[PDB]
Amino acid sequence: FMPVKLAQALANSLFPELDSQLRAGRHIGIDDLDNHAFLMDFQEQLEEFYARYNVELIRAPEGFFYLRPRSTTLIPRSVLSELDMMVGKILCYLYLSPERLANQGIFTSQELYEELISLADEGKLMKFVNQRSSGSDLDKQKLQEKVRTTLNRLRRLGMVYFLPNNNNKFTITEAVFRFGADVRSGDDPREIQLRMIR
Amino acid sequence: SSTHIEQFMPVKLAQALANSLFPELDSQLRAGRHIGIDDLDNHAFLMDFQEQLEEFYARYNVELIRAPEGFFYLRPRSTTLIPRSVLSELDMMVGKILCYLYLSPERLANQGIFTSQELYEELISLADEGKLMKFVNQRSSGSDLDKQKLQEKVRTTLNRLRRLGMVYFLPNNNNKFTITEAVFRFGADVRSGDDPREIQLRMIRDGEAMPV
Amino acid sequence: ELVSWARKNDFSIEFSTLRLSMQLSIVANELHRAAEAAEEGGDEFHWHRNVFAPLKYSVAEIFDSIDMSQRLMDEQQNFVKEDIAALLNQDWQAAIANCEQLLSETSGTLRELQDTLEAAGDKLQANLLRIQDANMGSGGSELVDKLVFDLQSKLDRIISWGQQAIDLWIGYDRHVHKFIRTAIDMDKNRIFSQRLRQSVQHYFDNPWTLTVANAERLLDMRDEELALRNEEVTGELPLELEYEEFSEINDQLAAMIEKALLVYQQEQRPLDLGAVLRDYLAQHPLPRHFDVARILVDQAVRLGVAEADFSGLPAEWLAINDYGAKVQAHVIDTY
Amino acid sequence: ISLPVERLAFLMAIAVLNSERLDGEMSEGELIDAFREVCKGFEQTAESVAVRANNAINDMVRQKLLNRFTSELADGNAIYRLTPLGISISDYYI
Amino acid sequence: IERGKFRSLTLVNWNGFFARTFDLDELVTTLSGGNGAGKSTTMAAFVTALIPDLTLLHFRNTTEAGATSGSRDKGLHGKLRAGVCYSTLDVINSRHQRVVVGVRLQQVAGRDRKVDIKPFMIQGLPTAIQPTQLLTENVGERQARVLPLNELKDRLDEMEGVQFKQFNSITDYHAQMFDLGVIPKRLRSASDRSKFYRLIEASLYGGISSAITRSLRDYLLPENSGVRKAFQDMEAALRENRITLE
Amino acid sequence: LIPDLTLLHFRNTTEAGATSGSRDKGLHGKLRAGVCYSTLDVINSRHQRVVVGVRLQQVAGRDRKVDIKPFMIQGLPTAIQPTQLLTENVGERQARVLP
Amino acid sequence: SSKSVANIIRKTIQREQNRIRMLNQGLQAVSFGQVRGVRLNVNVRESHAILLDVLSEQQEQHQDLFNSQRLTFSEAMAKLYQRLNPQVDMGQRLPQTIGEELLDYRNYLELDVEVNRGSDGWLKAESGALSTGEAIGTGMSILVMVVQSWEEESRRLRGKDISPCRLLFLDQAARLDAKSIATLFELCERLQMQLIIAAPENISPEKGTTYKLVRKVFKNHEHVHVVGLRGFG
Amino acid sequence: EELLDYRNYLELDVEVNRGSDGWLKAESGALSTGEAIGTGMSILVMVVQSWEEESRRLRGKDISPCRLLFLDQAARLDAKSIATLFELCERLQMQLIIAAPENISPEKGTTYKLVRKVFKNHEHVHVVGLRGFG
DNA sequence: ATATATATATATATATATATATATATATAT
DNA sequence: ATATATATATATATATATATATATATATAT
Ligand SMILES: Nc1ncnc2c1ncn2[C@@H]1O[C@H](COP(=O)(O)OP(=O)(O)OP(=O)(O)O)[C@@H](O)[C@H]1O
Ligand SMILES: [Mg+2]
Ligand SMILES: [Mg+2]
Repeated sequence: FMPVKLAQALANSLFPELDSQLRAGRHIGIDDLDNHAFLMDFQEQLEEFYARYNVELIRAPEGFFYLRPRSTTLIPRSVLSELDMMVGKILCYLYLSPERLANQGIFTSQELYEELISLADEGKLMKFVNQRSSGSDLDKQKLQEKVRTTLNRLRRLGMVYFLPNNNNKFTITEAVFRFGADVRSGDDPREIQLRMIR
Repeated sequence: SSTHIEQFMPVKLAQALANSLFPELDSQLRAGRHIGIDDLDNHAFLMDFQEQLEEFYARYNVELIRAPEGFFYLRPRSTTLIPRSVLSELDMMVGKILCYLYLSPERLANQGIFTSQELYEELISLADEGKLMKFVNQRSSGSDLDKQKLQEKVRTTLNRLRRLGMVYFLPNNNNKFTITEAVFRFGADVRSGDDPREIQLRMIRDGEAMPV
Repeated sequence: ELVSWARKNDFSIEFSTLRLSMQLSIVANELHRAAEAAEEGGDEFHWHRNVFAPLKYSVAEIFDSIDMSQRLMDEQQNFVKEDIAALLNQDWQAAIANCEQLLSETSGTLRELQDTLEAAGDKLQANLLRIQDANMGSGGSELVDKLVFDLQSKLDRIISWGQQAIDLWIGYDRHVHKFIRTAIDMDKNRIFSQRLRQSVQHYFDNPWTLTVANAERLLDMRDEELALRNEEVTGELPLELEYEEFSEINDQLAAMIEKALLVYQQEQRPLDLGAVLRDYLAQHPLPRHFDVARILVDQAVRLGVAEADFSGLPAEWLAINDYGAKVQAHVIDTY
Repeated sequence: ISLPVERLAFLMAIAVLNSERLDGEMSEGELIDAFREVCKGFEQTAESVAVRANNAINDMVRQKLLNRFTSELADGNAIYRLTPLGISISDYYI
Repeated sequence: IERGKFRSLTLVNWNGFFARTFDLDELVTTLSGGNGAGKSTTMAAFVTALIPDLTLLHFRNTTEAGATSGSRDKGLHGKLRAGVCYSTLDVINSRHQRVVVGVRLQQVAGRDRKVDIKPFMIQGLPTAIQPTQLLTENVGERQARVLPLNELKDRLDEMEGVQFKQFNSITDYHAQMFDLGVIPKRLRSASDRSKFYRLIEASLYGGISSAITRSLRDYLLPENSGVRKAFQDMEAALRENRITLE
Repeated sequence: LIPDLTLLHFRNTTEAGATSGSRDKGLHGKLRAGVCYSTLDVINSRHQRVVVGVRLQQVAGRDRKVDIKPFMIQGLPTAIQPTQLLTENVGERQARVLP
Repeated sequence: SSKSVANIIRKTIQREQNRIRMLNQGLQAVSFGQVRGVRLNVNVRESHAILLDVLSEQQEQHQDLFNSQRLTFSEAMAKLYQRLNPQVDMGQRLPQTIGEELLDYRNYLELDVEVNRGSDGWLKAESGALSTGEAIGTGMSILVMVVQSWEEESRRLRGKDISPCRLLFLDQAARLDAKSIATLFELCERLQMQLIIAAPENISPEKGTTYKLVRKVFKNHEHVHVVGLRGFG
Repeated sequence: EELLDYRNYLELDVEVNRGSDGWLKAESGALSTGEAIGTGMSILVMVVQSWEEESRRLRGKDISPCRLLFLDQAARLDAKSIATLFELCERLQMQLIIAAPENISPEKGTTYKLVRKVFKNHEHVHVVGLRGFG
């Protein structure tokens, strides 16, 4: 048969949307009250249900839930680009303490763009757009468009919540901590984050 | 009583969802794969619990549909919880050609095993060569480079169809394949003897086929 | 290797079973005659004229003829396949009987060919093993063995095809039936087929596309890019290899001891390791003593055994010099 | 009937292998290897190995030199056999 | 026929060896030295040049030969120094051709002791060029330097008659090495490579390998496909009979 | 020292930790037909001459099995050796091992 | 179909038996320890000969077993192997694997290594009943046999003008005594095989080439110094 | 139940002071055969010492258990390693039985030359003994 | 008063299923 | 034309269940 509480979890009307978003890789944090409570209640069984798919239902130390595919995953896997990881680590850095006085939880695409240009090395930027490029207008425009595309891709994952409008201004969730590095005793989060990014 | 499966889920639906075949089959279906008679295990599993699985997938606003030919697949609705996508026009052309080859007795000697070369030859035989090439490249006029480009595009579409279950590569050969009854869907616009412009409207209304 | 041979050459540019039966009969008769001639025996010239001229050429030619008949049967197979395919294009639902009939005659012909092949395969094999047995009557009959090894495979090979073809045809047959049961059952009037053809021809006059589920792929975290270790290693390059030589002092000592000891074996004199070692070690300085003792023992133990070792009486540790060296060995008696 | 040097060499290699083949059957999995070897020996690359091999095999099949049979289990899912005309052309020199 | 021979074995920037070329013998080469001298490292270099697959290479102690110690480390990373390392075998073919096969090894930076190997082959090199020099650049006062693959390719292409090839896969590497009479068998599949490594590993540790003596059938008798096809035919017949019975 | 048949497994030095491969433990063949003995002689800190040992015997049967019976001897004089207790010096050329 | 399967299996088994037995005469009485020779013992297994006979003659009597929906073809073959010949007493391994094994012809031959230990005749060579040097010699003999088999099996694919290189290793060659090492040297010289051996001592002072490696700690790193050794001076 | 055992609260490792480097974890694959043999023998002598110290409280005050260890195929060790082994065992009052196929000739202790033969159609090991040299 | 048969515990090692890492082919996209 | 992502297969080590053989204490026939 099936575990009874697992059947209860599957039958719940919240399960379809949450299941689609999990299989899409989205991260469910504390912000999603209903989904987070559902996962809290039914983790002991949803972990087994998603282990049947050769995937692991992981609750991060920060608290947010996500799905980690194994090598034998039955759910079609995919991998984020290098620019995607750079932007993720950039956002993790911007999840800062000075952030409170800097942007009060609401950032704009310009902040991310300037941070990426100033912070990243030129060679990696060219590798993103193209190798033969060198500080040109067309290359920078393409880089900005790709930055927007990866920001949308992250939005799909729940890392970044867009403020609802066509304009690009958003907020950063705690799940972004996935890109972050481990914290040691007395380490400055900014220093370790920058050391990882460098 | 409480602690009883019938409270939340039907017994047969729970049995189907607890079956060893369910997860891979579900992932394949959501990926867009059609199921034919060849997949004996998966086809039989779908047949046994067709209604339970249909009602389960209904929760996603997507219909698990069995065409009269006997092959199951998923049709998302406009309010689908699972995204939806449409085949390319070249994919429609190649699928129609594959259905033709399935129904064509001239190729009986092949015994169902076909090579991409034969598929391309049939495609050019039935389609408009240069005007079909026009879609491959807007500036084609019979150039052999565009000819090879069209061949490569046909090969890519054939691979995509293989991903959809419309075609199976042979256990050891990726240059040969065997057609499956799923290709019959490419003829759903002509299986009914009515005016094409009315059958097309019926299909688009039913969600079977969007236009381009 | 033949590729170069071809490159330098520079060159470029009857299914009736009564036949097969008569060639098989001729082959059986000739093979039996050759086998009996070989079994009877003869000189080199007789062996030749009875087992190499008559057998070789005749069996090769007629096995090739039988294989050619099988190839002609294969050609007929292809032609009947093509005829069925062409017929189904012109009559569709009304050619079912014609195609089933043609399949029936072809299947019957294949089975009859297999039956005729197996009608004489066993006896021919027996005669060929008989010729193998009789071949060894002379040393120059090597070539005969080759034929007795070659004409085996061909024969068996032939028989193999006689089944394999059926194995193929019984497959093709099924497919054709499947086609009639699948392709034409749902297109009895064929109208669906013509209408599909016209849709393909006039598709782009109403271009429509089907819908398929396209669930998202589970995006994952990219593993850290792997960076190797680069340090521009530099260092001194090795000089020319030196050399050192091995000391053969121990070889000289061993030869000396062997010569000094062979007398005991020659005379079968009872050898006592204690006294011999005590006497012999006096000739060397103390630091070398060990390197002598070992060697001496190695030379002594190759000479016979000591019978006392089966008495159950342990030997004593006899001193063989000053400073406290001792040896435990019974007298060596049985040489 | 049109056998360039490469086609003729491939046909001769096929005949030799058939002579040395155990049961007198040739799956296309070995035909492709034989064509690869002959093309390598002749030192010419007009197109890929696979496309050249397929074109040559099809040309000989339609030119009445080889007979093809569809068998899925066979290596390459096909079995090829020399036709009487092919046998004659090959053994004329061999 | 004159069988081909390994003329020499070169280790560049290994643990202890900066650039050393051992001139192997027609019949027997012996390595001596106290414990920790570096003999097993020389054989490790040879085997790595021969079978560069990183799924196979596992340099356990001669003790606990084949016994799972739970180390998690294959023992190859520790034998290399930081920077670029080379391991090349010079072979005189049966055709009297001097072919220098080899690999470029290099540690991967990080906690995990993982190595990166890239094979390569050199054909037509003159008999007067020694692989020790060919892989190093004389920079400074008798202070030669080790140069990477790109610099080596540039240096070789500038020469006349030498053909330098670099392989994107081990399969192509082994195919070329077999075409030139450096391997007995054609290692087309991964299982063939595993069996080859099993044989050389058994020789290295000496004596009756458990893995070999447990599969002497797989090592001596060849695979036959006629039997397998016959079994498939019988399986199909049984399937049809079962279908009819059901 | 350890007359336990579960643990005693005299595998080859090569294959020191490898699996059995075979089923024989390697001890049966090292013995001969009859009564075998394996005795240690020990001098304690108290200066007692204790002769510990086992009696071994090939258990006749289908397989290659052994029977071990431990024993201890205390108070033996220092002038009698272990090979003198266990062998009778019959008049023949070779002694006789006694059970 | 079953009859054809049995017949092809028998033919292949006979061919391989003849090949291996002919190959056996390629060994010339290696003297390792008390082991005076090494040989390969190939014999069709009776426990499988019975199965082949049943497949060839009495397929229809066991149809209760083959056409049972529970048992696959491999499991059916395993169960038939159990049915007849019931004294073999196979172990914990599942029917599926022991059937998949039965689908391979090589498993129908018992293929063992025999050694002519001393004067006891040819005995199955088991590591538990051999000295270390004897086992090393036997293993090296088996390895050279394997290499010879591989080279012969590739005589067709290779060109007629290339004979592949031959090389083998021996780490801790000090476990062999002088006689065993001399036997190894002569056996390899006969087979045109190269050996690379390692030992802390110059175990072969009068044959082949020899190097001596000395590791020196040097300014907080390690450097190896290599010097050749010569037989006489 | 594991938590109830105090030993499980302790982490134990074997470390070696190798060459110019510091103390490293003793990994079998990261050492030569001779180094591994020496390290193993060191750990074994430690285990014997530990067992004697554990059992001393349950024995007569004047009982010192006999100590003995083997070493098969001792030829895998060079002269310096064997000398270190002998020094270590002499310091700890431990007895050693080492088997060497004539390759090594340790001058201190007792040595037994063995030679297998056939006598009266039975295998026989001619044994000779030496001691006291050095 | 004895020795063999039973029940118990234990170590051995045998086999399966799992999960990881590496190599490969190869299909896409700039 | 080639970098990169993706799917598949194999080798390798871990962990657990289980059958086998031996050792030890007790029971019961001799
Ligand atoms: N993976 C490794 N990591 C670190 N050091 C290593 C590694 N492998 C070998 N070494 C060291 O390299 C030196 C040479 O070891 P190696 O295995 O080559 O010795 P060897 O010649 O086989 O000696 P022995 O005769 O004792 O077997 C030793 O210091 C050994 O500790
Ligand atoms: Mg070593
Ligand atoms: Mg030993």
